[PDB]
Amino acid sequence: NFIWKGFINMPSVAKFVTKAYPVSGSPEYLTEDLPDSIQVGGRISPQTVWDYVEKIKASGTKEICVVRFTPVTEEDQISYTLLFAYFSSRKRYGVAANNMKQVKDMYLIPLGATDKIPHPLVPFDGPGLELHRPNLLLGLIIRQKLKRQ
Repeated sequence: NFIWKGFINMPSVAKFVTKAYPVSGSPEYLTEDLPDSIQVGGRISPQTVWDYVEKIKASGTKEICVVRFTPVTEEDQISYTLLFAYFSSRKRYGVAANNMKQVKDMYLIPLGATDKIPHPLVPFDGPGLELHRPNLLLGLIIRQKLKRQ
């Protein structure tokens, strides 16, 4: 069902358990590669991210993988909403800090219930997102293109 269950930690703002579900791209090997806790260690301008995503689609060198995070408990929902409010108000995305197995970069993106899906994730190669949804924290995972053992 879900790809990965663990923490999303931003020091001195919020941290909570969450489960990740596929949205677009290949979710293969994410279960083993992702750590038990994802440290989010700064903000970034969204257009700096979408330009990097544009050049990453021209070069067939890395694959985009979008996932959807949901809180597991209602006390995790209190912090989930806090982290969504931090990035949505400042109009920014989050960046992961861990040195992970294959993730070249990972970006946490706030997506409001009624906001239009950003243009660079345009058609979803996966389950996608329903029309009626709550405020969501989206995971933009960037991984090197290869086939493994």
